[PDB]
Amino acid sequence: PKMKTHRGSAKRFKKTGSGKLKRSHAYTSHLFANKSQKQKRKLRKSAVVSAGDFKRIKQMLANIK
Amino acid sequence: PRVKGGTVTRKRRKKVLKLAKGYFGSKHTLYKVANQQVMKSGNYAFRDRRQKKRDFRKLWITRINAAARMNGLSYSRLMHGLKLSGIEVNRKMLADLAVNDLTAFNQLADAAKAQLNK
Amino acid sequence: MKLHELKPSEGSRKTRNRVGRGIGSGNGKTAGKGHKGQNARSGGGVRPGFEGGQMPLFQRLPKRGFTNINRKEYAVVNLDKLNGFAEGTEVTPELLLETGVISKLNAGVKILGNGKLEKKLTVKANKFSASAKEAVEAAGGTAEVI
Amino acid sequence: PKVALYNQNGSTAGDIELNASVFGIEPNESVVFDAILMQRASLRQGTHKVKNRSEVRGGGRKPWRQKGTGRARQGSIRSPQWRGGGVVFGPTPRSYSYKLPKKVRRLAIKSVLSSKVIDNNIIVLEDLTLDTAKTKEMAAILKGLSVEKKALIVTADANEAVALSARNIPGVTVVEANGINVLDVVNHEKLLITKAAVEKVEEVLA
RNA sequence: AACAGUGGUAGGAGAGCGUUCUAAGGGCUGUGAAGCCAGACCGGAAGGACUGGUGGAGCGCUUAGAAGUGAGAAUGCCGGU
RNA sequence: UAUCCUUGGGAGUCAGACUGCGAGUGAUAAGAUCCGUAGUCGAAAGGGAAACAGCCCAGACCGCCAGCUAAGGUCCCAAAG
RNA sequence: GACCGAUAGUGAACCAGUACCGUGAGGGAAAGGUGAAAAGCACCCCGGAAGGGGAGUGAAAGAGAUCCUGAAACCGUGUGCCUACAAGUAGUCAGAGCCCGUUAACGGGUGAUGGCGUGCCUUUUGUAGAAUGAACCGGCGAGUUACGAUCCCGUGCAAGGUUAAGCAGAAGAUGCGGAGCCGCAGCGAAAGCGAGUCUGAAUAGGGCGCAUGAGUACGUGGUCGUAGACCCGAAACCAGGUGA
RNA sequence: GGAACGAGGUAGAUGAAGAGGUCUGGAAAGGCCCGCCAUAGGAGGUAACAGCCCUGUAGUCAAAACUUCGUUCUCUCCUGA
Ligand SMILES: [K+]
Ligand SMILES: [K+]
Ligand SMILES: [K+]
Ligand SMILES: [K+]
Ligand SMILES: [K+]
Ligand SMILES: [K+]
Ligand SMILES: [Mg+2]
Ligand SMILES: [Mg+2]
Ligand SMILES: [Mg+2]
Ligand SMILES: [Mg+2]
Ligand SMILES: [Mg+2]
Ligand SMILES: [Mg+2]
Ligand SMILES: [Mg+2]
Ligand SMILES: [Mg+2]
Ligand SMILES: [Mg+2]
Ligand SMILES: [Mg+2]
Ligand SMILES: [Mg+2]
Ligand SMILES: [Mg+2]
Ligand SMILES: [Mg+2]
Ligand SMILES: [Mg+2]
Ligand SMILES: [Mg+2]
Ligand SMILES: [Mg+2]
Ligand SMILES: [Mg+2]
Ligand SMILES: [Mg+2]
Ligand SMILES: [Mg+2]
Repeated sequence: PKMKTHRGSAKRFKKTGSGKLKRSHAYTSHLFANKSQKQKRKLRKSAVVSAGDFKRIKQMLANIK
Repeated sequence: PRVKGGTVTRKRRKKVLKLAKGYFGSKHTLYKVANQQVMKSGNYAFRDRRQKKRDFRKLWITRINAAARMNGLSYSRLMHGLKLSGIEVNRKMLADLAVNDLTAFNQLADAAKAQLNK
Repeated sequence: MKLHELKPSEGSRKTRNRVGRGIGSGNGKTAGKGHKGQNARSGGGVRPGFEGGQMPLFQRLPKRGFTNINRKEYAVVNLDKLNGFAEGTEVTPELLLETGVISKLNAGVKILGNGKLEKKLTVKANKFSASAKEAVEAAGGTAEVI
Repeated sequence: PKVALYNQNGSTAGDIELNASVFGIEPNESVVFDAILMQRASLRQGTHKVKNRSEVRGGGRKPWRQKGTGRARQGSIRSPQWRGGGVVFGPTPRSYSYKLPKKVRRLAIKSVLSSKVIDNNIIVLEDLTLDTAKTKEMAAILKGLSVEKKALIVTADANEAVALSARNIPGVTVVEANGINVLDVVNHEKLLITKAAVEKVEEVLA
């Protein structure tokens, strides 16, 4: 059978041009009183998946273009 | 296609049993204990090929010492004497002289003795 | 070539590794799986992306965005591709699809402005970039939207 | 390349130019090897099976209680370590066929034909027409052409008279221009193609 | 050729031996095949020959291909003792 | 002197042990326990410590009935005062 | 038929769902081969017979009914060397004596005596281990296959690469089949814009991209996913039946 | 519901070519030297491995009776802009 995409991951990551994965930051849901504006500005931006994690989960997104 | 066990297993085990000829009881008859003993014999044969070179040197030194003390020298001083005289005859050949041509050995011993008394 | 003198190209084929066929192979006994624990068991190992109970990466991160049903994708053609044609030709999506310049039409053809175009063409496409429209007109051509 | 154009008798009627795009290319040995393996694999029937421990008759109940008896623990008399038991893995029905890219297919057949020309094993006939199906007639024709080992005869269209005359001779195969293939050409030492058949083969490949 | 190096568990990498089957070439065999039994032969190893005895009809070799392809251990299964 | 870095393929490992040195816990006990640091073992055969994974000396590709040394020794066992 | 060849292949090559086991449902074996032809050993001898020894048949009886071949364990007979003062993981290295004569080799067999030396495996920091496994011999017995993903290697073509089902055809090769799939363009949640794009008030900065380019089809190999998924092993759970 | 016809199924028929010579051998189908048939060089058997020894095979034929399908005819039924 075809390998099945991990649907939870498909909702969280996006492939970049060179095949990196784009992600959102954690700690961006609530409790913003407890975070400085500097943190909030930075957590608002996207990030890339780390090398360590990328190899663990690369196969979960194989079907995604 | 199915691969039957065939004749390969028996051939391999027979070779080991042939190497175990002359072993005691089951050790020349039963593959497992024969196989163990042949393997063990391998380690022993390696070890002893290196031990052989020590046993014969040990034997030569013992013989030279006996012959040396017939000329009033210990082995220690005889060998020192030969080194000072530049004699490169080794202990295998010195022992051979001591046993087969004692007069020749005494000549070398006298050479050593000259150097020691110098 | 002879059926009795066949040779594969060098390095085109390799022999498979057969584990658990004796010490000397180097994959004897444990067959490459080390000693004990979950990873050495038959059908062992944890599911992809499992982290031993630490919250998986994907679950730590928030979902983003939505999918637009009415999303249009255009078969893009840069100006360098149009340069392959001959002068005076009216480059339509039908011409592009037949000659294999584009593989699939999707929602239409969009001309983009990467590269140079040194030919007068009558480019008929669904969409043009500002750069592409300028460049097609600059070389004496016509950039008609259809 | 030029080759002698014969007639059934065996006399040379001058020469003929084969199209260099088909019979003149440098044989690509690597693709020929792949073509040969692919074709032989496609011939495999692959009807072979064994019974695993689920398929072997019986074996439901536990042979004896897990503890106390002093025997090794067992779950079924059809476990693969039991005599009579299931096989672990082993043959299962499958197909061996796979497909090379079209261009590799064409390159393979062109390589093999051009190799025939390099070895002077390509015999071109003005035509090959037998009056009646008669193996004696065909055997005489082959001897006339000095055909000793195997030979592949390639006619333009279905030639019933030739097919029947050559059917029974060992190592002599008859084929239509459509039916020519890498394994057949490589297998048979000589290639007897008719002039009409050469153009049909060229038409497709060229 | 010179120089240097060459202990090894888990494990990674490379090069090989051997078994069954297929294809293609080339052979062996009732003047004795395979198997079996000896031997003091050969190769760096897996292994391969040669000779003789038994056996009484099948079997190697070269290149390539495909695997039910290699056992000393599982209180393994079965048989024999 | 000949490593080092980047990328990618495949791993195994998460029970460690002792010895010396610097500390904690303990009683300035433990072949105890927990760290730092170096070594050996693990995964290291050979020589010495009678025997003796972890101590001393020293790293086994293979042959030699050759030589020089290390720790440790040289009256006999047992080579050498 | 690059399926098995009598522990294999159906449980069952054979009077097998039989024998046997169970109250019953049910479970469930072992066991093939004389010879080309019975020409299946007339007759004689020992014996109650069995079983032998001759003689005949036959190419062969060392093919005589569990009758092709006949391995190992195991059990014996004969004897070339050794053995009754010796402490043995049974060998190995040294070594007389005695006895042989080979694939002719700085040969073979035996071994008074000397030196060294606590099996194999598994599991362990560490096992000769008084930790585990194996009475012995033989056979059988464990990373495989399908479909996907990814990387390396090989080949074809290359800004392109490739067909799937299906139709013709030897259950084939091949021809046709361009639907579809991947790549050449990315950025953004998206509208959308596009070698840029998103964020932002911003020709600012920054992110991801481009300039700094190679993909694709197929094959081999490594690994991974889904399948029993390297093999063996629970106590249990559930469903339908069989038993007072 | 019924006919006529065609092609099949359920038994079969016919069917080419060497005891060729010679060599071992218990026995040739094997070896050697020669032929011949082939729309037949599928296969099994026959005293060792047979296209030409047997049953067969290719090819061409064959059905009293039963049965399957097909095509015509009979038969049946029928207004739509
Ligand atoms: K462990
Ligand atoms: K013989
Ligand atoms: K360990
Ligand atoms: K048998
Ligand atoms: K066993
Ligand atoms: K009842
Ligand atoms: Mg076996
Ligand atoms: Mg290893
Ligand atoms: Mg284990
Ligand atoms: Mg938790
Ligand atoms: Mg079951
Ligand atoms: Mg196996
Ligand atoms: Mg401790
Ligand atoms: Mg140890
Ligand atoms: Mg070393
Ligand atoms: Mg010295
Ligand atoms: Mg002394
Ligand atoms: Mg059976
Ligand atoms: Mg026979
Ligand atoms: Mg312990
Ligand atoms: Mg245990
Ligand atoms: Mg036990
Ligand atoms: Mg007849
Ligand atoms: Mg006949
Ligand atoms: Mg015979």
